[PDB]
Amino acid sequence: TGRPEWIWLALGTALMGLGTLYFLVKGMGVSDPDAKKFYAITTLVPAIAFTMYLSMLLGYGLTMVPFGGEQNPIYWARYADWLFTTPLLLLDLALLVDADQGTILALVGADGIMIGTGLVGALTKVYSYRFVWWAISTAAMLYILYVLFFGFTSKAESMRPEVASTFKVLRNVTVVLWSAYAVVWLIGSEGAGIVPLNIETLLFMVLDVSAKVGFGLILLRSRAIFG
Ligand SMILES: *C/C=C(C)/C=C/C=C(C)/C=C/C1=C(C)CCCC1(C)C
Repeated sequence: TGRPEWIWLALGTALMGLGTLYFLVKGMGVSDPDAKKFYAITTLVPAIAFTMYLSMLLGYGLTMVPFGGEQNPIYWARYADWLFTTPLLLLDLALLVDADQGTILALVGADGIMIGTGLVGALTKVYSYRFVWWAISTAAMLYILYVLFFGFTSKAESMRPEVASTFKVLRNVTVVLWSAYAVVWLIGSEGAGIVPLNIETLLFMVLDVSAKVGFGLILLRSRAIFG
């Protein structure tokens, strides 16, 4: 086929792979029980993204959804990636501040709704309703971010400065990157169709890679992961 966005898919596949092996290698040398935990979670994140990026590079995870009088290309493999990578990222953050089980369950549950309605909206055939689903998905995301900013940050204050300061950064990178996803979707292929697919794929790989390998590098190179 040779679609305009393949080069960005090939670049995302590459970055996720390198980041995966590096974390995997760095993670299996570590003996600390707790550090091992964070390593297993942070390595798995780019591993899942890598395979999904690879699948898309190879022509899977794409479907034509009709609406707006057009046959629109929707990369659904993206939601198969995020369904597992986003809750894992939330988990990494919850383990850092010693979040309570109740908080985690609700964060992952909220996360499940976000991706679910997100995909339903990306698949919806009535244009206007695509935004209803989008809206719900976004509201779910703001809830998650609110918890991370008001809840978590508060509990990270019962931690050492080193741990509280590693969280602030990861929390900040997450609030900026996650917010961005909602806007890309809205003005992109799933939404208004203002931004072309090739550029949209570029925006998504930059957010995906920053949010996984970027996040992982910051987290795994810190000593706050030690028990
Ligand atoms: C590695 C992937 C990460 C960190 C992905 C984060 C993805 C989001 C925060 C996605 C959010 C979305 C919305 C707020 C609404 C519309 C649909 C989504 C799923 C693109």
